Amino acid sequence: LRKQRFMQFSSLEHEGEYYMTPRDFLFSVMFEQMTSVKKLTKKDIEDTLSGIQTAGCGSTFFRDLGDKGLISYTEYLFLLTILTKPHSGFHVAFKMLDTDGNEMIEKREFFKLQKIISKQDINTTLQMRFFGKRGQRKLHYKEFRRFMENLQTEIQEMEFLQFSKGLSFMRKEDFAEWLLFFTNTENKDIYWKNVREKLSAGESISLDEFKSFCHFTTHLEDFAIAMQMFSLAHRPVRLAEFKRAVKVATGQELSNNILDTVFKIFDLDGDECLSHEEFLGVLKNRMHRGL
Amino acid sequence: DRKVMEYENRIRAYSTPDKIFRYFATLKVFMTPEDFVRSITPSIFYTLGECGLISFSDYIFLTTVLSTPQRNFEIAFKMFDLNGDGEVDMEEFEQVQSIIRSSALTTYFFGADLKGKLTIKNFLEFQRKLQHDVLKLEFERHDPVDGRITERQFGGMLLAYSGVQSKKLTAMQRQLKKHFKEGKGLTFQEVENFFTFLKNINDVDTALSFYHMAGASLDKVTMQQVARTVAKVELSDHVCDVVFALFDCDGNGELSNKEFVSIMKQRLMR
Repeated sequence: LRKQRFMQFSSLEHEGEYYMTPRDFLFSVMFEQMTSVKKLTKKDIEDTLSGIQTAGCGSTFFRDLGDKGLISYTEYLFLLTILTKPHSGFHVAFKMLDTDGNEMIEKREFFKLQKIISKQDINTTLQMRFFGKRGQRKLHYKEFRRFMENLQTEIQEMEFLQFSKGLSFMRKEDFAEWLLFFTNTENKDIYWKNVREKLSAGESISLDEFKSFCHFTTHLEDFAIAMQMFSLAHRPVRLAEFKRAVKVATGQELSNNILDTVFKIFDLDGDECLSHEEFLGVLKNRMHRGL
Repeated sequence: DRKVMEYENRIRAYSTPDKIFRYFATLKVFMTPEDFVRSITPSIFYTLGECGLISFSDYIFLTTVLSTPQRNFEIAFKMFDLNGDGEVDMEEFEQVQSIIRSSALTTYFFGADLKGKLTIKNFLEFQRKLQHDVLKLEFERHDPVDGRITERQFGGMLLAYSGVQSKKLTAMQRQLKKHFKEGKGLTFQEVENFFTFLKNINDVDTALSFYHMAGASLDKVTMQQVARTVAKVELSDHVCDVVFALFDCDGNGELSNKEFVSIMKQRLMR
């Protein structure tokens, strides 16, 4: 039923085929529900997606485009899978998209994705980004990896500026309210009791802290190993071992205020221990996209 | 005596592992190296010695050895190593093991004179030898026809690995012999590649979810490409034919997530 969200945030179309803006893509990432679909013929397509090299290929690429972009439903699901993918599966997905074995993804790979779309039953933005105007340009692994990390990082930045409310910093209330976004309302309100009572001022929460935290939340199942080890061993996880587990998982240290605030959040009982069960359950509810 | 045979399955599949431990442990609390096989089934025994499974945590540890993909395994080696020198002696594992529970294999695999100098490769060999011996024992319980188990035997092995009491798939299992009136057999290498593939489904789940949130129609060439990609294993078409004949419940030709992959992933979770 992921077609129905594409039905929701469509705003332009062509020959019965709904499209989106990059902005509608970003709203499908974040916003629940809001527009008017307008029609486009071929001259409109050229005037919109002309000049893709004008956009900078850094970490602001859809903000470099704004509305200048039309996204097929195949590209829509493709970018959603990029947003859901952990770091480890990069070269694996690249070689699965390397059917011809030529260390490359080609335009026939996207046409085979459209073959999948057809079995489930027009020049777009990423076609120009990775293959030029007609597909004559090629696509290697390094551009692919940089594109995936830039996309995820720009999503991190846009959520950061949403919940930080335009500042370069965050408070702990903003971090908790973002972190408890896809939680059920009763546990949310018990957590809000924990916010009102057990959370304090602390200090401002920076950008790289949130970036490392989002990098943590894309590696939850590999983090769950020592969790189930000391779960079936029934060792309630303290903060010092949690530091070691996070460092082994991500490869990067979180700051102590992150760990302190997380420990103030997920300790319902205040018993200096970890209820890892509800932690991991509502966390897997929380890091599921498409919603 | 089926009433004990079926009764052991629920406890060995769902109960806490100390209830699984004391039900199969006789020395007192200790198991033998051969009580462990009865605990895991409804030569490396000579290497295990007698000092084994003191506080049912060598059970947990070798269970983890049986249930860990390779990128989950190297990071387990990371979380063993305290100082991060790339070696784990028996002393660091003793320090971890006291935290776990809060030595005849430590004398075997780490060092003889309390001298543990352990690379990543030996730790990999440990898992490979142990899991390959367990897989060989499971291959030889069903008495292969000159190294070729039958179709219902391999389907029973898959259902024993899945751990879900599906009466539908149980009905399909005894139909497998009736669908394929001829069966050439399933060799040990066909088993050895395919359970290697089944070990890594949560890594395979990356491209499978890529496929899946678009469509749920799994064909054989995609599975063989991801098998040869991730696990670097080869799946013969007889194996995927058996899998399609066993698990395609609606019979639409190609598998969805909740037919096969979601259930196998849920087994990998618990």
